[PDB]
Amino acid sequence: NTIRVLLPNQEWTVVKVMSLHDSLMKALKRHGLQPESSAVFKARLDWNTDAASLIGEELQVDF
Amino acid sequence: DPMTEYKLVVVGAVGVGKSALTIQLIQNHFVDEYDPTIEDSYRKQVVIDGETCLLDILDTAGQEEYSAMRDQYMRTGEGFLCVFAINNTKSFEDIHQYREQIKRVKDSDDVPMVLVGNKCDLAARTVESRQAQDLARSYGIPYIETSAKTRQGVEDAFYTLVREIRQH
Ligand SMILES: Nc1nc2c(ncn2[C@@H]2O[C@H](COP(=O)(O)OP(=O)(O)NP(=O)(O)O)[C@@H](O)[C@H]2O)c(=O)[nH]1
Ligand SMILES: [Mg+2]
Repeated sequence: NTIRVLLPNQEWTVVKVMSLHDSLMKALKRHGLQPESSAVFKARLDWNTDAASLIGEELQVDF
Repeated sequence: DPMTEYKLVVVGAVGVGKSALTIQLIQNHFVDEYDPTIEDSYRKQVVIDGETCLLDILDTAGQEEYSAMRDQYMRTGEGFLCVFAINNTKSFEDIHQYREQIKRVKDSDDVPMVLVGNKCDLAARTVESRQAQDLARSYGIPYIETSAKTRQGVEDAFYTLVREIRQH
């Protein structure tokens, strides 16, 4: 399906479904972000978490 | 306080360069590969003419399977970059559809828009400039030729759209 996520500076991005770092890898570099310096979220989850788990729920990301 | 916010939307076909144009504008590097964008929103603070401007930009998806919610992306933006590839006749013919969808959702014959002929770094263009000129003349909007790889007219295109919004 699809899951939308927010970015800094009132920016955001939507990606489809695996490793949440591998699912959001290309978009993070596209939007300008290294996945080591940042992590998902108002409750943070692990970077190796399955991406298809939080389908339908929207998360945020900060450094 | 002395800063104005411009919400910009980029629409077009699937393989024209809506992302390459936007990515070249923000990070000053051309993406040779092709990862089709679903929906992306970026922001960049620039100085156009005299004032400092904050630009909210929306990279839509050309695919109609994801462009079902195209009414939402259009219902918020205040300016539109309509992009076709000068080596894609179909993308140029599809500009008519987008302008109607824009002129419908906004209910206006005058909307801040700019016609952009992308991929002008290639040869053997299937769409001549004079054709894209006449279409923009019919809509009452300007036409600018760009190349995301060459960075040719990439700034001119976006800044002219902001001026088209600011001069509304
Ligand atoms: N030579 C050349 N190639 C370009 C140019 N702009 C984009 N391309 C190439 O053509 C393709 C277009 O990719 P992209 O930028 O995602 O276009 P898009 O319209 O945003 N695709 P979508 O909206 O479906 O995500 C890519 O393979 C890209 O490398 C350009 O100005 N010149
Ligand atoms: Mg794209």
